[PDB]
Amino acid sequence: AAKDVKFGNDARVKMLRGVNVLADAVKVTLGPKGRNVVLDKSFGAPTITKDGVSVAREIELEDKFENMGAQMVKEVASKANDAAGDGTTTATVLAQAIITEGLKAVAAGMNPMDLKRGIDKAVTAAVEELKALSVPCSDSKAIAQVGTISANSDETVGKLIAEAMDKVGKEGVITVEDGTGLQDELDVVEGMQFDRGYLSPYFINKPETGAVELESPFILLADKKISNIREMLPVLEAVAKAGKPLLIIAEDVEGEALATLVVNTMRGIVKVAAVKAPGFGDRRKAMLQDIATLTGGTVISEEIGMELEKATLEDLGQAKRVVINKDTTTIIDGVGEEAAIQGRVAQIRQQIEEATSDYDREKLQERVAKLAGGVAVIKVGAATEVEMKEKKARVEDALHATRAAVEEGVVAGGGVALIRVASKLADLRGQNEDQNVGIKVALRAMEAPLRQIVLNCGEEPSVVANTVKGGDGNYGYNAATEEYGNMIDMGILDPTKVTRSALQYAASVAGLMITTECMVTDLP
Amino acid sequence: AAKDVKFGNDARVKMLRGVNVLADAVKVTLGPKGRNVVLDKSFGAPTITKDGVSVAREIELEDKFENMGAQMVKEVASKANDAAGDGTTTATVLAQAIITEGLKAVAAGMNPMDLKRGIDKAVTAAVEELKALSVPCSDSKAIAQVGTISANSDETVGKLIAEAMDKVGKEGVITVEDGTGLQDELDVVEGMQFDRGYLSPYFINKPETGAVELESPFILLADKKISNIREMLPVLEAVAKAGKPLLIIAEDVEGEALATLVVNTMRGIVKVAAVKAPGFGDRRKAMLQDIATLTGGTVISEEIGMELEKATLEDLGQAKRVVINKDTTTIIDGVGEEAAIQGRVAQIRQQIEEATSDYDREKLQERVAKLAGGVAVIKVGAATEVEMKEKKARVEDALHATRAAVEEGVVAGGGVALIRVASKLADLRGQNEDQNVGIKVALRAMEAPLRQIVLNCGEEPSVVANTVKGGDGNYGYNAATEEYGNMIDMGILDPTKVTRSALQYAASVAGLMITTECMVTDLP
Amino acid sequence: AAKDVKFGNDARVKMLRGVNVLADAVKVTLGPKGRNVVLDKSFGAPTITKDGVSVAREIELEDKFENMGAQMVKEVASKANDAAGDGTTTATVLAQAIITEGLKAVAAGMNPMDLKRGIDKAVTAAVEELKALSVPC
Amino acid sequence: HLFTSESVSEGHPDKIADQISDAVLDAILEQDPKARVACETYVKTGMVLVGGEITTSAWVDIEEITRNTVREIGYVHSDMGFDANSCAVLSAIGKQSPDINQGVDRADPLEQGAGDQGLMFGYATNETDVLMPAPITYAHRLVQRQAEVRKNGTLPWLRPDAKSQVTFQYDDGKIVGIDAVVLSTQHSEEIDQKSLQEAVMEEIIKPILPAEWLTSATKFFINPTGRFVIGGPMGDCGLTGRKIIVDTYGGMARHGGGAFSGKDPSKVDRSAAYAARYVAKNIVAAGLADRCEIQVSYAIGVAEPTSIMVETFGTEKVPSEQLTLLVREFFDLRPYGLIQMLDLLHPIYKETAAYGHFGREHFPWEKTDKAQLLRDAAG
Ligand SMILES: Nc1ncnc2c1ncn2[C@@H]1O[C@H](COP(=O)(O)OP(=O)(O)O)[C@@H](O)[C@H]1O
Ligand SMILES: Nc1ncnc2c1ncn2[C@@H]1O[C@H](COP(=O)(O)OP(=O)(O)O)[C@@H](O)[C@H]1O
Ligand code: BEF
Ligand code: BEF
Ligand code: BEF
Ligand SMILES: [K+]
Ligand SMILES: [K+]
Ligand SMILES: [K+]
Ligand SMILES: [Mg+2]
Ligand SMILES: [Mg+2]
Repeated sequence: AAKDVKFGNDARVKMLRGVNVLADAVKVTLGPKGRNVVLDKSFGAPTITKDGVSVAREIELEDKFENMGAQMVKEVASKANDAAGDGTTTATVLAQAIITEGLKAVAAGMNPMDLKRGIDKAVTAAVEELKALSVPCSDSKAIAQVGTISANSDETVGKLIAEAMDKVGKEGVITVEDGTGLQDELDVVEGMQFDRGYLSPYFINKPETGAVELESPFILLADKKISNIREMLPVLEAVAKAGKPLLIIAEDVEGEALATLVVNTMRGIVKVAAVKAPGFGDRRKAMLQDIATLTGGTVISEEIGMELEKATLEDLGQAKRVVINKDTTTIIDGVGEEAAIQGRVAQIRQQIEEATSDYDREKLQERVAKLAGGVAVIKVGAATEVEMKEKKARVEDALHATRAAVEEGVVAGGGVALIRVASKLADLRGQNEDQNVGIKVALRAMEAPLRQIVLNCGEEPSVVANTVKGGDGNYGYNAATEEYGNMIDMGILDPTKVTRSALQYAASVAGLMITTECMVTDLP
Repeated sequence: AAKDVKFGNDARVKMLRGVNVLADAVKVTLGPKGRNVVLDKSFGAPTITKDGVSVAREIELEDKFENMGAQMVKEVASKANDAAGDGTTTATVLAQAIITEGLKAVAAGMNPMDLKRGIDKAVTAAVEELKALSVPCSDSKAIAQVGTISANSDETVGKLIAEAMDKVGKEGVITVEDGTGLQDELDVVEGMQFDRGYLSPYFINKPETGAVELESPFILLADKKISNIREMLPVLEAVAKAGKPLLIIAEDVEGEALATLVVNTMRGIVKVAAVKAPGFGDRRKAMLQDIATLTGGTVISEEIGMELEKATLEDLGQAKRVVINKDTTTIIDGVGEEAAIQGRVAQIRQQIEEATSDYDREKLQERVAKLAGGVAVIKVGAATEVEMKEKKARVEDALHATRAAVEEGVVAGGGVALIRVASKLADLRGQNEDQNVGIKVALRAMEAPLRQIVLNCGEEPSVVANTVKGGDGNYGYNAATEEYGNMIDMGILDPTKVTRSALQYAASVAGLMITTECMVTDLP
Repeated sequence: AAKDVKFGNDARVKMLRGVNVLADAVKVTLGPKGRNVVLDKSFGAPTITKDGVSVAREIELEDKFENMGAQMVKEVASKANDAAGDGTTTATVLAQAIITEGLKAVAAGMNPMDLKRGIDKAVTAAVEELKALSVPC
Repeated sequence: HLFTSESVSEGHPDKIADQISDAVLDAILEQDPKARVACETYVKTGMVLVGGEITTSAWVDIEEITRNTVREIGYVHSDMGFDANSCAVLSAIGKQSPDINQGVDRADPLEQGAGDQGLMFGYATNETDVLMPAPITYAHRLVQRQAEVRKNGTLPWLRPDAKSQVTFQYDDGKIVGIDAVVLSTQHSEEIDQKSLQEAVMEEIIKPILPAEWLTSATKFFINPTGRFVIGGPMGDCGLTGRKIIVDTYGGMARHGGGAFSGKDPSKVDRSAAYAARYVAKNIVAAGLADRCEIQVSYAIGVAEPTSIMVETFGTEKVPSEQLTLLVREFFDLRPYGLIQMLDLLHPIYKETAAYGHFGREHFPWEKTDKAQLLRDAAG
């Protein structure tokens, strides 16, 4: 189709207008005193959110060049969400400040390449300064404080997340699902369990709980469909010669074998139970192998030329206890060899890296936690679905922030770490004057988040910023109390990874966006 | 598509306009003096309705921002209707009042988050105050009064519901259905009944009612499909010598087997009847086991490893009478053990508390009522279809209100319980001035329903509210007769559950809607 | 569909306008010092051609009568291409000149059929004269 | 550019109606080699209606065909509001026509005239191995996979009702990846929502769509509203011939809109479109073009076609005059000539009723046996 081309200052002005529109839409949700944003959705009720990425993903403009600018800025928030999980609004604010100051410098009559190189050099120095400023976060108090700060100053969710992380440990999975009650509750699962229940209601020997419990049973693993009992006469007779129970994990068992199994259980000859193989596809065989490794047994597969008729007690695993109810099956305290456990978890961990979809990463991490460690679920509670979504988003943000803080560490919050870094980088210089101007642009625009945080509170950002610059160390400003003090003592902690990623992505996008000379787009 | 973004006061004004439009549409149907609302339907004739949720479900405006406001408010009525089944107009009125006062406070310069926190604190205190004020409702007079009040002051429906609940018991099922005559009719079912009839029209022996009437028959329960007569010979011969009749429940019987049964019935050898097994799937087997427990017999199932040829007279249940119609079958006075019935209903109820879905529970209470108790059907009579619809809606509302009142208790109606609760919390305080302002907003908005009722009656709400607030206890204003007096004495009762649900949902939505800064939606 | 009918001088002037448009488009590519013509294509890049038939195959006018004239004259170029492979532009120029002078003679008040007979006789004599002037190559 | 194609399963009432119409056509054609069939079907809650004009010397009762056909999809229960045996089917078909002796005389079958006026189109691209637009082809394959799994019994709680939407992006006119995959299906109430999407994506979405075309940006959507238990003829009106665009090409090719199902091969509204696809597929398999379409025009009461046009989008390796010359002298575009060489007078229209009339190798009109000859001639 036909194209429209604009050169120079006109294109730059349209781009800056689009950037300003998007950034003004996003900026109102920054700090402890930020406000919510209502998002129109044609399929149902509007969704009200405070996330910067959720607001940025929805904005597009009528004008073509302003839409160009908005879409170019959106990638900062998108990448900040994908990489760290937080710092989307801070990244957007930093990108807007870089773009504004750099466009002013370009309009002053300087080439964009030198400004971009100076900005990159300043950010490279700032990353190392931030790494120098970092402090480890190990105790549960710091984790609770990070979770509280990351959830709009909600102490309950921070304490709950800290307790869940302490219970599960370091190699485990914590996930959030919407609950049904009015208050949040935490449920933790020890060992491994899969969402597969008993085949027939006649296997339950403990009707009081509606679940069957087997003490020191066997485990038989099979991938083939079962319709006749002839292949299990030897194994069943061998385990009936011993007395202690047996468990069958197969993909499916037809009613012909169910009849003999249930009649044998009722007549009091051999106590057996049957559960379907969990999952489907290659994942089903993978978790079958995981169960085999943990229970100290060997899988029986038809395709590898192994038949169930020749199976014996060496191909059957063992477990301390097994609890099977209508929906779940739990294996307690398997008797497998440890080195096999470490080998399997290492294999799955290294397989995680090559996965390209985060869904596969989640599945393999869940597999690692199931085979070794524990799994916990957080059921958030709210009266209304809208409040449900709001609380769920806040809890997910807190979880991501706590994870990042555990991974890398914490720095003083409230936007004062960037101020300290900029103050320490005051002696940076470049090859020529324009590179120095770009470095000054980056250093001056590192002060944007604190100014916006103070502005959201209805105070004067200039005097607060000047007072903060006069202090040293972790001295800062508390927006909730409107008073100064030591940021660490008051519990305002910020992960280092979030700040570093936000700064890096904002600078990377804005440096390219500054250099624009002309724009090509379709006619309206 | 391109979006439109509005910031601050403009967005809040548009949202408030939408809220006011929806609330003005809904609130004209509050109290005993409330009028009707007619809703246009494209297919058929428009409907005369007085439900708040029915009116709220239809409102949607042309302007996008006001439409979003209306869609956000509609969830209060939707959730109130889904949870308790009654008290949706009150929830909408409370939500509108809270939104109005909160927007006024926000425009005055307060912080929306602290206002929301104060509102939540005040509502949390009000819930426990209401729990303290509640009194039990057990006698039939109180249930009749609640049913009368909840059905726009109709004595007959209240008395009908009270007597139906007394006859059915404490655990039963009552449903409404369109009638034929001009007067209401109550039909109660005694015994057990499943919606299945005779397979062949030739079993009928009493053309007076067009139905079979078996006196003290045996009941044969077979899970498998009967297709050959060879398995039928032993038990048929055994029951032939006894002389008592026999009834067959199977999933399906083919006509080849029906032929010999019909011939034998005609020749007077054996009086037999065959009906299909009700339901499908696991529930079919579960309630057929329930049939076996009630009748004192054992299910002849191929899945368990028991065959039909080996059946004897011990496996056949007994009952006083069996009546089968074209569509229904009833078992009267099934001979069984009381302790077994109590054990089965205990198992079913302990499954009931584990039900996580509303659709999956009602069948469970139906099974409980079928095993122990009974079911009732209330037929509403009206000359015209529109009157039938309105009367059915009123009867359903009265039924839900009576159920809630029996479940939790009753408080003084007419909007005076909320006034007493708000008067008790006059000393509640928050952490700062903003939270105190929010608490005051909630307490002042808690008196909206009484003012709306008095305004609908055509008087001055201010003087009536002042007079009511000057009293103590259950002192209130009777809107029907326009005279003050004791609310309990006059019989104006409201369940605690509906009031608590309305207050909680209205506050939960309004507090979140207060904290809006900007709204984004599609262009017109 | 409905039709439009024109009689005599109006039809002739419309036809001559169409012929003149097509001939003016074609004849700028004649001789050793003739220039080129750029032809637009819907799918691809424009083609620069000096052929007469290539230019003639693409000329379609907006007016219906001028379009009829252009389509009638395009046959000369098409047949000259399909017969010998060359002489398309020269054939178009000759056709335009004959049409112009014959239309002038007809407007002078002469019988068109006898003009056609005379043109045919002259061309029949000219073919024999050309055959006589030929030299082996 | 971003383009989306949508396909539906065989359990939908319109697809049920289409299957019934074609099933009758095969039964009539088997009994009568030279019958005349023009039928339509209507299905609603518990009531099934059939009509049209069928002129044949044989008689067929529609009841046993309908029960056999409906049972094939799997409507053998009353849980979804439609059962094969419990339903009732009525006939509103005029089995006789007044013109059975007046026009019985024929002059020459090889010079038969077209009975309708209009222009028909064909289409074929080398984007896929089946010479078909990709988004429509993969949409048909997804619902085909669901039916095969449902019939296999590994997924017994699935229901016949299913709908899929596949989105493809094109960069410089070539496929570079898959953007969004949507599969809407009806399931039984026993299985919860969470287990539902896990089974469908890993056994239907995963082993059908190419793995190398899936990137990290691909978005999978399953059950947007969250509950698709309600379905069947109860939830939607059923009639014949409403989504011809879905059956033919999915919108990537201009179509005349002529209905296909329930029509005999004698009418050019169906057979001539088949020949156009056959010619278009043949002319593109030889490598003469990257994409090609055939425009064939016919007039009512006129034997010789009025005009035949070929368009290529500028990807032709030879001038379009040669392309037009080849199709005229190597393909018999006669209304009866294409009938004989495509031998469509066989009971083969039952399988064509569902899952697209085009895009299957076993179809007589989808053969590429003439591709080699055209390559030699044009080379
Ligand atoms: N009580 C507080 N006092 C001062 N600063 C705070 C306080 N609470 C949070 N902050 C700062 O405000 C920022 C909140 O950003 P937020 O609105 O969560 O957007 P995002 O985290 O998506 O960038 C944090 O970086 C934090 O340093
Ligand atoms: N005779 C009466 N005098 C005073 N108040 C009444 C009387 N009857 C009903 N009310 C009050 O009016 C309210 C009726 O609400 P209604 O119009 O049924 O809408 P909803 O029940 O959906 O909130 C009840 O809460 C009740 O307390
Ligand atoms: F707004 Be960010 F995701 F905390
Ligand atoms: F308007 Be409510 F349902 F009584
Ligand atoms: F003009 Be011709 F083709 F030389
Ligand atoms: K934010
Ligand atoms: K009402
Ligand atoms: K030339
Ligand atoms: Mg955050
Ligand atoms: Mg009411």
